[PDB]
Amino acid sequence: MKSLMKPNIKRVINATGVVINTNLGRAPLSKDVINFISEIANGYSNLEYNLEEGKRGSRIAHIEKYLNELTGAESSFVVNNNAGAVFLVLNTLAEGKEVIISRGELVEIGGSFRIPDIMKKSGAILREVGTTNKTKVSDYEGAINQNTALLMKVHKSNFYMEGFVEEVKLEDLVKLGHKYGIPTYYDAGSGLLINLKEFGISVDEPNFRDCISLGIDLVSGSGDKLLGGPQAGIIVGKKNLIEKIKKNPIARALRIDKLTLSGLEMTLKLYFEKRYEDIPVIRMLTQDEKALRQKAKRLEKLLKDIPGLKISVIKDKAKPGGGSLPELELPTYCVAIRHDRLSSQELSRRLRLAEPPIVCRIREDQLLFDMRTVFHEDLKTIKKTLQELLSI
Amino acid sequence: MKSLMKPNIKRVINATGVVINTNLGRAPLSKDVINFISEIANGYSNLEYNLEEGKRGSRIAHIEKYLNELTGAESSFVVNNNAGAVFLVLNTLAEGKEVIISRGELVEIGGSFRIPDIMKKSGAILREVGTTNKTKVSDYEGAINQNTALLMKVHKSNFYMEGFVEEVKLEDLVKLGHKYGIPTYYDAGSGLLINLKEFGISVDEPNFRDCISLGIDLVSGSGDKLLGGPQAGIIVGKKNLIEKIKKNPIARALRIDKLTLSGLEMTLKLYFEKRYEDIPVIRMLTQDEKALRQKAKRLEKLLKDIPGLKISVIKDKAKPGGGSLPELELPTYCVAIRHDRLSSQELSRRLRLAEPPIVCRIREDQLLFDMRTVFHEDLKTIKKTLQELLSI
Amino acid sequence: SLMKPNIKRVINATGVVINTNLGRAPLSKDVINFISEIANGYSNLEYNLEEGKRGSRIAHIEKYLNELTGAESSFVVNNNAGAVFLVLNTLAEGKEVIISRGELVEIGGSFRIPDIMKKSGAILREVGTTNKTKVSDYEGAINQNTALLMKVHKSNFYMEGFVEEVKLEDLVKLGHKYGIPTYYDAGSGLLINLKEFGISVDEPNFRDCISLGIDLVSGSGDKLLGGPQAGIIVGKKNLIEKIKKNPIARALRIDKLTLSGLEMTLKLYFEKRYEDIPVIRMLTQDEKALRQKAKRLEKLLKDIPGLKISVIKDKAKPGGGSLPELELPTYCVAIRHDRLSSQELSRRLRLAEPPIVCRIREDQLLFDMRTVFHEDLKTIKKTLQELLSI
Ligand SMILES: [K+]
Ligand SMILES: [K+]
Repeated sequence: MKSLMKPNIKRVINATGVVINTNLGRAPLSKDVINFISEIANGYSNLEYNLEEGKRGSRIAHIEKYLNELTGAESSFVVNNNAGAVFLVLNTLAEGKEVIISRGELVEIGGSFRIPDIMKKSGAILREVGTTNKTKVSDYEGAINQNTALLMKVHKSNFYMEGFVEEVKLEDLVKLGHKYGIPTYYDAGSGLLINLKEFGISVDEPNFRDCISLGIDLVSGSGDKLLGGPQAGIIVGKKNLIEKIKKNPIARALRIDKLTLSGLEMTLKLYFEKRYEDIPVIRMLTQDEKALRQKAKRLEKLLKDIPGLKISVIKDKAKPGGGSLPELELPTYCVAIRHDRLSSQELSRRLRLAEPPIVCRIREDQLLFDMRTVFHEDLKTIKKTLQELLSI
Repeated sequence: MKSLMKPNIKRVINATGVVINTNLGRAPLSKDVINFISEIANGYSNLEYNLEEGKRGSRIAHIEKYLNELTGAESSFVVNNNAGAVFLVLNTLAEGKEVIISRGELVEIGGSFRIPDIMKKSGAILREVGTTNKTKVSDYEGAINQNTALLMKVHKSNFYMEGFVEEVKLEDLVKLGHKYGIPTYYDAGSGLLINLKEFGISVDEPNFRDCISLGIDLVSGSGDKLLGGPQAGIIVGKKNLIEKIKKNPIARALRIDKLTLSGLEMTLKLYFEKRYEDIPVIRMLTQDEKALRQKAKRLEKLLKDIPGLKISVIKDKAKPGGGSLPELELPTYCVAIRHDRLSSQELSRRLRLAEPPIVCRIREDQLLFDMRTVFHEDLKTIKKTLQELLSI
Repeated sequence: SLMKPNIKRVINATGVVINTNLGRAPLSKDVINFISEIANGYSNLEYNLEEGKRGSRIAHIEKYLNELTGAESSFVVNNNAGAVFLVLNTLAEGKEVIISRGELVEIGGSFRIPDIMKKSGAILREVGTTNKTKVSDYEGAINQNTALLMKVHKSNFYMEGFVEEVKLEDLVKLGHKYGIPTYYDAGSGLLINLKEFGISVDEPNFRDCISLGIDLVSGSGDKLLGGPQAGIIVGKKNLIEKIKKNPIARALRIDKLTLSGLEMTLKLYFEKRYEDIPVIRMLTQDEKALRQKAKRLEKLLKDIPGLKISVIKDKAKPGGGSLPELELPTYCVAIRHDRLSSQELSRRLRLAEPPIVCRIREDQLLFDMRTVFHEDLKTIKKTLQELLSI
């Protein structure tokens, strides 16, 4: 067409202050990682080749070692996404047999992924216990039978519940699973690699290393979330299970590509090297209450001149994680702006059609810019784009 | 581990002359493409955001307008890999129902992908017809029944047969398909986008545009083969079928990643722009017989001075496509070497262990460098590595 | 401990108006004297003075219900639990009932939707996800056996994040299209719109939900209705009659007390005396009226030795059983003591005569004033000094 002249996929300025943003492409990547991906993809590589033996070799093989070490699992595996990892795990272990799960955990993440729908297409039988808000242990145990193949737990990533609510301590499931000799599978989904409380964020958000040490047979999660990697189905646990999973032919359709594989490796390397500030998602969530102010007012300083603009700086409690930490509320600083000639709604609309475009949160005709998600070289382009729409 | 300090994924000089090489990571990507991927991954984007509506939209969206226009198909879709495409098509259309395909088309490509084995895990019931070598139309038709959902043909990318062999022309399948009101599915696999004869290579190799205007209902293929794109399952055909496929839960687990999607988009943009020289595979396969020599002797000029080196330049016919054009042979220029002090075999193993490493063809204790697969900036790297090993 | 009653009056300093543990809605003294009068001797419980013969007890109430909800008819059983059980078992025995996966709730310890729907004899057809449920989920599960389209309201909890819910509007449409009836378990027993009282919320009520075309609606008496314990059902005549006719309805029959109390509560409603029903008063109390009451307490506690007293402004949640989402501004009277830890102070406050139940944060004992009566205060002081200074 003539709308195919210029690419439809384009870089976007996130002013929503939502670190994990489903709509905006989730975790962005460090320039360190990306030059590595670029480097790998510019020409040929050792992808499925073992240079030592001069023959073809497993492409997953290196990535695994990282995960095995960082996380502590017996073994591991990686596929296209977590969605597939779930599907793969189910289809491999639970075909035609029962899978027990809480009525509180049967979740739709995104538009196209529904636990029960994919479990059906998985060829597994869903056995749902407890209630929406509350689920005891007696619920999981009571549903065990000759045909129970799997005890599964899903972590509610994109919503939370408050009020009267009960949940089952993972410790309990694993106890149950030993008693009846049923394996425990945990879709964590955020793919948090290590404990959050290390970095100054106080939350009960589960991770690989810790859940592994709990005794959960299998755990999966996304690469592109709290792990701040490329899109990836990350699976870790007991050797005999992973081996069974790898053996499944479906795993071939779910096989990760050169780019993600490399970008992932690099991401993992950073983790071993303990370079947390070099993965953008972690950085953005661990930023200092003052740093946000410092970056907030530097924008106001660039916005005062423009005609017709009332600018304020506010301090607010907002939720920072969209896809990963729904309960989390953190203090941050937003630059609020209002215009005489135009409503905020017509202002956000124009901000979306800009080049480059800018997406911002909105509260009662107060256009807001959360600085948690804003880069330093974004400021310059924000000003330039604000003056071009109104000073045209 | 000790070797975890450094990534195992490293760029590899390809001296094999094998453009599509499974072990070397299939298609390399043009710099223009990688920059766009880079650009996109650097920060937040419109991946799952529709800027015009200011709400979530699908990622697949951006690409499809391109595929449509280029292929001539009614609509299209993209998934992780062609393996997934095949799997997704079968599960979507053929679950619990019979699929007819030739006994000569039931392929294993690579180590992990087997048509019969995937199709079984597909949930689709394999109706095999005809013989390995010979398969007539009557074979196809004869096996049609109330339970026949699908008429499938797979292209034999990785092998061929000689002697007494017969096959069904596609026109015919389409005909049979109209007759019984059953849909025709063709896995090309090589995902060649357009006609090869335009580029000076005379082969009957199938492509999307052509196979669509023959009246095939669904066609799939890999992105990183003869399309020269990133790893992707590429599916094009009738709207009603695509819709059905899209709506499959499993499609979510087959969803392509941010990187490929963007890389893909750029790949297509170049195609639309008819800028073929900028797509590394095509260039490599269209290179002038003369250009080869020009690059070949340019390396020799660099190797004369190095001690103990017997350098020659030879003309040969070797097979350039690894995973796509198995019967094809093309004229090419290898720069062959031998050393008095070292055996070529000990030379090749050292070459594999270099930084960056070098994979080459061996013939009769003579080292060959096929120039078809060799970049201009590799030469300098070659020279520097040869002298560092030999003259040290 | 048979030598004195195990049940006792209790001072709620929790600031939670609907409180499961503390007895839910307290009753207006107007109401309670009416209950008293009736129960003092014989009455026209099941008797028609005009015709000189037997007549039904639920009679008295239902005129009231029908008018205030606008429904064709109504019925009242022991508690909403039974109401739900009764409706399901009457309408859906052996048949399928469609319900969102988000609405299958445990309210309290002993009441679970799926469990009771099981023992109901109804067949549970669950659709959608925990977080999200669309219309197509509901529609798609409709078949020859589908007896009932059921929505349950999440009273004792809520969800935030990515959430999707089915407009009641849409359900009633669905139910007309396939000619299935729609059953809404509100649970809170909100009778009329909240935004009339200055509370801005989408909280569903009988009147509003009846006018939407829901065939049946149930709720508890002792929640946002501020009445005694009661299963309250309103809707279509055909359906109420089927229900009243269930022989189980007779096991779920309300008593003379709750009947009496309930009728008087309703009188109040028709007479538009909202301020005379504790629960509504307590949630509609003015932000300064809480200070005014908070600092009148302080003034009583200054003299007592060893007490550090302050007065704070906070955002807490007022409804325990009914409005789980609602945070409202309120004033707490906070207190510390040098000798005793807050923890040990709390435990002593609960062993008091009369006892006192209060919130706790970080070694700062709090009294929320939202749930405390004027005559409570004198008794607070009198009991604080008797513990600390004994
Ligand atoms: K991928
Ligand atoms: K009763």
